[PDB]
Amino acid sequence: DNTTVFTRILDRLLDGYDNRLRPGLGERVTEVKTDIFVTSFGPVSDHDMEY
Amino acid sequence: GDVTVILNNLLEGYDNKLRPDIGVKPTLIHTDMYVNSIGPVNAINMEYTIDIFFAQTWYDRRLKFNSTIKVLRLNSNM
Repeated sequence: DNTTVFTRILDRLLDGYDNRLRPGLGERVTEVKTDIFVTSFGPVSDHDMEY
Repeated sequence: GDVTVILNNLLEGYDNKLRPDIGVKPTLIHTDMYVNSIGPVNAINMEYTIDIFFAQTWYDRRLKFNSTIKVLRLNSNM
């Protein structure tokens, strides 16, 4: 019955969480490590100068 | 930390349907812009596309706090 223990874990995680504050609001600069996987380069519209 | 306490104290007894100074005086709003690109001006529809960064700044005596932090920087969650 891991569903109950995982529910308790999640509810302890979100208990007292403020989604308006970035992690390390006072003493850190957040480091967002991005990445991209281009599954398909769509058609480059020459009329609108878009792609 | 304490910023959560500040944000909670600002929204206790707050009614977001009433403009600041609802029955006192008009609200002065300073508006700025930044025109990125003015798109194609097609004459057929007599229209033209524009892309801007509309910024509005006003005074709200209800969102007034007194703590060590001077400014609160927030995303669209508030």
